[PDB]
Amino acid sequence: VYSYTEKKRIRKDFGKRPQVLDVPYLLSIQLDSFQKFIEQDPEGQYGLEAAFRSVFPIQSYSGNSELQYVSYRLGEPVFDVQECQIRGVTYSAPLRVKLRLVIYEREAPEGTVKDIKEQEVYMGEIPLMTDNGTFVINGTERVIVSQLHRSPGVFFDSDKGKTHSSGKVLYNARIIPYRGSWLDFEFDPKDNLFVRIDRRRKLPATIILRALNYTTEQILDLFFEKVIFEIRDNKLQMELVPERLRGETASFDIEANGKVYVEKGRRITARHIRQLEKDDVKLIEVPVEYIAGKVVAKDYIDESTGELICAANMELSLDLLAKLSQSGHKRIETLFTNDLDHGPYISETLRVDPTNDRLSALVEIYRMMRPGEPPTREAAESLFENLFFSEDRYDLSAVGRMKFNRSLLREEIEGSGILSKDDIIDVMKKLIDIRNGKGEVDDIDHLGNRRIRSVGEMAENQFRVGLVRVERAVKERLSLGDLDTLMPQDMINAKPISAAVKEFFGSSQLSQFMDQNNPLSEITHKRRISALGPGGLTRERAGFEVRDVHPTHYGRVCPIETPEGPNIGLINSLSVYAQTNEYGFLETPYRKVTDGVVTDEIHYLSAIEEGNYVIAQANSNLDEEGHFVEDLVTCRSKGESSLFSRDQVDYMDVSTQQVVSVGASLIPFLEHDDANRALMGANMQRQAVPTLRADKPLVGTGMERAVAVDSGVTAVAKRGGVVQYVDASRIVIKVNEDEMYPGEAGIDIYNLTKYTRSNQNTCINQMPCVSLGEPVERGDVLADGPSTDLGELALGQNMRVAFMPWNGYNFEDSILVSERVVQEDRFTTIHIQELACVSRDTKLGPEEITADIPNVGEAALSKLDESGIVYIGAEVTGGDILVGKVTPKGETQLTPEEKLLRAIFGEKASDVKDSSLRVPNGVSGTVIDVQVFTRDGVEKDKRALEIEEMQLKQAKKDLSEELQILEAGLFSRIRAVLVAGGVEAEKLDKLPRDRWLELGLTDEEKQNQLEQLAEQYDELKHEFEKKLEAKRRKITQGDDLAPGVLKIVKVYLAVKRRIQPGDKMAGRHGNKGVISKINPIEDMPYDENGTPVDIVLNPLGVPSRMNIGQILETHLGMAAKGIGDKINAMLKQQQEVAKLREFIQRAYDLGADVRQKVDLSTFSDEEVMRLAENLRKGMPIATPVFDGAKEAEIKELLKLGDLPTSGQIRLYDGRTGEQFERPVTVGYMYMLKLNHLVDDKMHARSTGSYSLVTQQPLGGKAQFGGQRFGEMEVWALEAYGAAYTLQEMLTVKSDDVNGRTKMYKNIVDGNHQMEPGMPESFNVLLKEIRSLGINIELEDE
Amino acid sequence: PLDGGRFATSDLNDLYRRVINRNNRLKRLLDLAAPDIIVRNEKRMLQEAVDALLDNGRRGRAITGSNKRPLKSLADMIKGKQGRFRQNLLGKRVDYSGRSVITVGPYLRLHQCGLPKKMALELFKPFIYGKLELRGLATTIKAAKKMVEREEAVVWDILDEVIREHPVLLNRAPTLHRLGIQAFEPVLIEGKAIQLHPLVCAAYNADFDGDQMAVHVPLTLEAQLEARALMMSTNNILSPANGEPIIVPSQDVVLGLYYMTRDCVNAKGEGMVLTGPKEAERLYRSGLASLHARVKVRITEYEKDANGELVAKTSLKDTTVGRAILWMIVPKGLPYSIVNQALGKKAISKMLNTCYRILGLKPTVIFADQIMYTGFAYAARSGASVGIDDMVIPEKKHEIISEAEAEVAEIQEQFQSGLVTAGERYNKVIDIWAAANDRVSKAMMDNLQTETVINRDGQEEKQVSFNSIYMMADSGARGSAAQIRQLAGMRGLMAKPDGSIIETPITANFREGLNVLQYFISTHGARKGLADTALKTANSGYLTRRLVDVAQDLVV
Amino acid sequence: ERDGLFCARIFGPVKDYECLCGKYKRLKHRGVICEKCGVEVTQTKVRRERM
RNA sequence: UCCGCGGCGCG
DNA sequence: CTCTGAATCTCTTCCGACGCGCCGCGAAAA
Ligand SMILES: [Mg+2]
Ligand SMILES: [Zn+2]
Repeated sequence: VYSYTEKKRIRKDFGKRPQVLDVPYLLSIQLDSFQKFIEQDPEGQYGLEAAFRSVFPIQSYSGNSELQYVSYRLGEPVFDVQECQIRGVTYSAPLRVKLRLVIYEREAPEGTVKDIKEQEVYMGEIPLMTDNGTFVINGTERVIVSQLHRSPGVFFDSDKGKTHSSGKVLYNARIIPYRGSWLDFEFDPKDNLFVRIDRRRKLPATIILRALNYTTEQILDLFFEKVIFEIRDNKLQMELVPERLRGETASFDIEANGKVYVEKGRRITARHIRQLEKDDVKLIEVPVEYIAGKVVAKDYIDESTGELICAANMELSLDLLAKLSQSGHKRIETLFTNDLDHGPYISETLRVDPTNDRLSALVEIYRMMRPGEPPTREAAESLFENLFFSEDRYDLSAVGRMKFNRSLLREEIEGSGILSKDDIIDVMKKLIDIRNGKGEVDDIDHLGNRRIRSVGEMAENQFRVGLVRVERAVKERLSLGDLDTLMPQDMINAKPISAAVKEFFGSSQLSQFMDQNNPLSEITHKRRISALGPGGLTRERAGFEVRDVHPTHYGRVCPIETPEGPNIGLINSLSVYAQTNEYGFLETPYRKVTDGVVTDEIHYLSAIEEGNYVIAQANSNLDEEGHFVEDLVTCRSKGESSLFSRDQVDYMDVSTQQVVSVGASLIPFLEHDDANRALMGANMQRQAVPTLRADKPLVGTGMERAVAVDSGVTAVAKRGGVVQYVDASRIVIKVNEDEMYPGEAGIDIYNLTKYTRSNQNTCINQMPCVSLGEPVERGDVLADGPSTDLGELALGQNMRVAFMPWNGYNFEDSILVSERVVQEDRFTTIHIQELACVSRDTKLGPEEITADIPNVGEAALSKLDESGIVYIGAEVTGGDILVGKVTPKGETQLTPEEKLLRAIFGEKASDVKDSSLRVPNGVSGTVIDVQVFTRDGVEKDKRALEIEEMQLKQAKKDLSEELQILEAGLFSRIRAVLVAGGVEAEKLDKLPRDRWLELGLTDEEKQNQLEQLAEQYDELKHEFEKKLEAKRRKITQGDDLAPGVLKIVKVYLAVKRRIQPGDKMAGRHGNKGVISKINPIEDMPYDENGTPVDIVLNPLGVPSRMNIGQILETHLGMAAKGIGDKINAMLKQQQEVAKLREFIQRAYDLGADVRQKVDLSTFSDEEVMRLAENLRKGMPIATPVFDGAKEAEIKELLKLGDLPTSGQIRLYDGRTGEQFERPVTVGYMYMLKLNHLVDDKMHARSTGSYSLVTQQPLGGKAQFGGQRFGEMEVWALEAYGAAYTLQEMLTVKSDDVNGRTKMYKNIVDGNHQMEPGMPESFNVLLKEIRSLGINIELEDE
Repeated sequence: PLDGGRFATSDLNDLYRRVINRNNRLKRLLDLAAPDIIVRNEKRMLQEAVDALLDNGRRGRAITGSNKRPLKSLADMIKGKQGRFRQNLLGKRVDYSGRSVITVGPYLRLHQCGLPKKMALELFKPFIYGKLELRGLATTIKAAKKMVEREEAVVWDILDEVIREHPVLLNRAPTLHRLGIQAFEPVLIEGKAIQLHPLVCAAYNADFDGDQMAVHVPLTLEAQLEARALMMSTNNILSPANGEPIIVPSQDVVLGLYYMTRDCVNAKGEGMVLTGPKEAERLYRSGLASLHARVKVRITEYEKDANGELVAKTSLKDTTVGRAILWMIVPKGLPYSIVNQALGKKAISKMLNTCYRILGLKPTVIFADQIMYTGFAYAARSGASVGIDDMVIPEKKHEIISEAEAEVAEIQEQFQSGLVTAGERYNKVIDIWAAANDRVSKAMMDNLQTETVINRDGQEEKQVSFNSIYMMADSGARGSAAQIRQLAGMRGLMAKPDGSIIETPITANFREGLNVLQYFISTHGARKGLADTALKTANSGYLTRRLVDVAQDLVV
Repeated sequence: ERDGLFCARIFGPVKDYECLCGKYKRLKHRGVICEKCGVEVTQTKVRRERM
């Protein structure tokens, strides 16, 4: 079954793959995060309570005073989002925190408290999230783009051999904590191991090992493997493990237990190892030469004198062996090392480190991390311990701990947030293994090592920083102040935390302006995932390795939406079905497979888990219970493509729409065009401009409904029912009988945004789209927004397009457009700019706005009102005055003779100058609104009273309708009670409402109910009274303007823009284009039926772009309108409903085993009439992205509509009249209009203002500045010669004031002679160098 | 100054005030004869303050303001892209400039560009004032500004008068080569977009994708003479990098020429003998004979003698009537044999170069203009267009893919049996897939290139096919073999970003539906190419700047 | 200010051919240093020259 | 109003 | 066994297109 709104216009589908999981709410990634950031939580793993538990309690370091936290509460915001934006302030809520201060007795224990104080401290403001997922911070609308930062943890990466010669690879291990200093271990080409901190100077590694309570020998025991030697009768014996001889050449004999056998000069083959194993050889005897060159493992001390000989790491020799034998050590311990395994690297590091004990290593690290200051025992110890092994400065967050434990294959999934010594030893071990070859590096950009950090986490971190600031503040307060004559609000200070929050939400790089061109822009901006910002990486250093699409991006980041330009790859997008894991990794859904049969259960998998399994994708075909059709099924095993049996698959792709994001999923026929142009088209859809009228796309992808619904552009009825009142401004709905809250009015009201400025200066308007008495279900769209039709996204318009090189007008991607579309206004748009004028307290009187203005013509004044503000509805041109403001000049004293001369000349010598606001040059339009604001206590003029008065009557009529509804409900209850007993319903209806309230029902329980209803009437009366009076207070009150400003005025200028030659015009699939010709309607080609073609595209784009989607769409569109025409004609023929029901039923039934299966037999005749009314010129088609319409079905649709099957029809030239020799593709294309308006970019400067610093002309159209003749053009002129032109450029047209003045006089006089002169910029340079303390001067003067 | 009497402080002022504070404090401190520790600390503080004043940030942490910005010093104002040298001394912003979006002007000649009327008015306002004073209509410059603002009808006439021969320099940002700035003699058009002659769009490296470009006007007589002599597009038709001509017809014009010269074995009016190209024009414009008809016509050609005299000759020869139409616009010195071929971009380039090397510059300019017009005209009359049915899929494809499927399957089994190694199997799988790709590409080209036709006697014949895509690619007008191969045949065996071939072929074509995994594999190369192309520009510009600054001194 | 970084005595007048104290306001006073205030009367261009 | 810095897109 | 020179290592410096367009916002200084 279908809903009423969908029943209005059902979009026919073609999808063959059955759908399982409905598209989730698109805005989750924002809303869920802020929910985690703002709601109460006792456990409080993450959030504001987590911050408070992480800072409070705070105790005086050696006092008997403590400050402990209880709870936090968020107050109701002063204004709603509409009030906030019209006022132009931050939509914030207060943080109310319950706080307790405790003071103990002096006697032990410390818990012997003696006094407590408790209260709720105000703790600044937090910007609150709006239901549509946006912030309102300064009246403006702002959004946060989530950051894809590198996950905290441990990474093992190689340089691949670029740094050193011979391609020798140098390995690095790096530890990234969630906050605090880093830690890197590196291998030098000399195979020595080094450590470094925060990319400071390199150090020997073991010093950090020595930094802890780890002497040399114990470190050796941890790191290496041991070998035992014994000397008896000048004979050397040692123990053996067969695996040790793997890889060693048999240079000497091997003998044991009277048995000698070895392949002298050869390698120890595995046969030798197995022979030794089966022989179970424990010890062998070796010559002196073998032990020569070996390295000892431990220190050895003789008791003959008390001396230490051959300390550990020292390499054995004949003298050492003689000394140890004569001293008496019969047991020798050494370490074992091979070139293939168990490298000697730690031994070399111990041979190279200058340090010898814990103190010396600590001294070294102090000397390394802070040059220029003296070492010192206590300070060095303190900074080391607080830097690494304390939560004060270091914390590997829980996700960091998880990643760490996973990397070093531990079992525990949770642990401490602070590093431990054994962890460092484990990292050393793993790095040594990697260098040995028994391990693998990890890809730095593997998406399992990137983490999506959302709004809540960033705000939490900033708030934590502010909290530690206020923590030191209160610490020193409690430390200094007396304990029993204060109260926490005295100790606290809201300014630091509020400043931190405001700075993060306003100025941070990841809080950019929220662009509001069209709802698709809304969705794609909120779902954008960036790698820039703090802790990320910068644009100018991002190599190609980060930017490339990794194979793990499947179903997690769309390859298509990513922007072109220097930001490519760094700004990804989130796929439709993906969602964020608890740890912040990316999840995607999958369907479990069993016994070669897929099933409807859904799993969510992260990247790393996905790596293990083997999964097949949606291109695979399923039947019956979902059993695989093909024997060998293609899958995505372990990050690579292959095929397997049915029995080997693990999970199946959730749907065909998995890989694509919203923006690219809106493109039809995506699987037919090259990725470059598909990417450009998906990106360029986002720049569509809402037209005055909207029309549905004939060829859609089925996502438009969902995208419009989730996007906040449209009004959605929160409760179903039947519509009670419809108006262009407001809509009133009556809820159902089963939907009302027990004891509720049952009526809901929405106010529609009529005409307001967008964030990008475009137009935001809403249109009611329901009829009177129309049933409404929940979730139904009740007010179409911009670029929306009946709840369907409609960016552009449908136009009749033909492909042919009609003349030179299509030379490179140049579109030639019929005047017919200009006359129909199919592409007109509306733009709204804003202007402001500010009043500030100037000396000798502040600036004043007034009707009177000197040196201005009478007509201009007549445009202004008596207050000095233009009347609403007055057209204005460029340079006209809008707000008449004057400013005192100051003293401006003049001599009596000069004053008399000024009086003789006229009304001159006045101390007041003009400061009125004018239209920007080239701007024109009509005025739609004037907003005024004024500091409290300053008088409000008649005009401001006027706007406030309209506001108050609007509020009063809203609340009056509210009270009439509530009176209707309450008196309906009164009448029902009367009917239930003591019925006087006829008299009650006849009598006025006072008689309804006054009736006493003989003191029954029904009379008690009547009294309760009278009390309800009373309380609602006072409630409405107080709310209305509060509204009067907030309207009448002053404004919190900027300091020094008494009052401001803002005027809104609206203009209507049309298609103009040179304007840009979009077609999805990356078919860019500039409009290059508007032709009279009689010149364009036409078909045999006389219908002209609106747009003539250049065919030459298609073969080189491989945008073969667009041609397909064109053909498909040709079928769609065809059906429409018949339906249209069949409505004009006014024939029977049943036969048209038959026709439309056939049209829907044409799909070959499509899923929709609509049955019109269930539609009442009114429904069919309405559908046909919408279906006139329509027949929309939905083609899923990779489950789209096969060409055969499009041919069948074409033949149903009686169009020629080939899709190419004959045309006639408008001016010549004979047929074009070959048939020409004619069809229907969805074309968009882009924000790059040609009349905005066109600009011409000539003469104007000059920059004060260097006398050069300004830059920028807004300030009427000239173009820039950059160095490229300088060389261009240099090559041609043309030296005179270059000199003219530099000396007159740019810099030399004297020369350019003389030249201007010459040109006015008609003489065109050059007058060269020294550029003033060079003089500037001369002076600047002369400031450096350098003599520079001209020579031979 | 700022609103309300407030001020914004130039960075130098803060550093100077710091130095003044420290110096005055040190002076008053020395006056009081305090112990050496205080004066030494104060004087070292003054030293660091003046260090910041001169070259803030060179040593230690730069002093910063309340905006946590590193304050600019005197030294920082000279060094860098934003410094005085690069930003100001070179590349001074100029008056009398405008910028606008471009639009194809087909009706233009080679050297005149279309200019929006409003831009012309603004740019030439000094000249409008001058001529208005000359004719005495405006008694004062105030009056001139009035009438020029009042757009009195005389003002437009004066504007046409002044621009009669005054060329304008026209640049497209960014200039990459000396052909990036050219001068045109303007004409006035309505609207707000600069009309450009189609030919020079190749030289400017413009693509008419909403790209903007700027206009300047010379002022001195000298500069106007340099413009007309040196920078005029009619000159400098040969690039300085290499002698190859830069004005080369491409895209629509090439398509029109190729479609015009092509022959068809059977056509209306074929076989008839016609006196001359004039009557060929009569025949075709009367619709009595198709463009591709092969006929016998009389032609005449001329050649320079030892003295350069154009000795004439004439005869009857076979010709397609379209090529006969072409012979009208040829200059008087060209030999006929050049036109007698299936014209393509390479051929047309050789043709224009030929007439440049044989005849003077004016014949070549006129010939280029006329070939431009005629190419557009007959391409228009052609109606050549692309349809969904054009990318015909060869029936052999299913067979070839079947064979390759078997070959890979058996090879995989052989690898599973231990007969071959993973790398060896990888290599031979790549080899067999490449062979399959070659087979299918060859078969598809063979099917596309030729069509079956009927002769005068009804007998089966074969000719070069008239399928739209084939003629688009063959002519060289915005296409090549690779793209048409990808249109309907195999897409190939491209590689992962690491360069390894994925060993799983991209099977379907774009007319067919690329499967999800297939397309997602296909996107890796696209992303890599786009990123590389975007990032290369920085290094290319830098390398150019260094090279220019090394070679700027030389002059013959 | 009297002796600041913009001192009229040092870097010249604040307006073309106008003394700081307004004693002289005619072009005939060119090159005259006002006795009352001590500021040379000349073009404001010297504010770009004098260091 | 003309100043400076950061972010975003276009070519 | 010691001294000097030569060579490497360690640190510091410089610098990665350009033209716009758009947007917003400065202050313990007055
Ligand atoms: Mg371009
Ligand atoms: Zn004076």
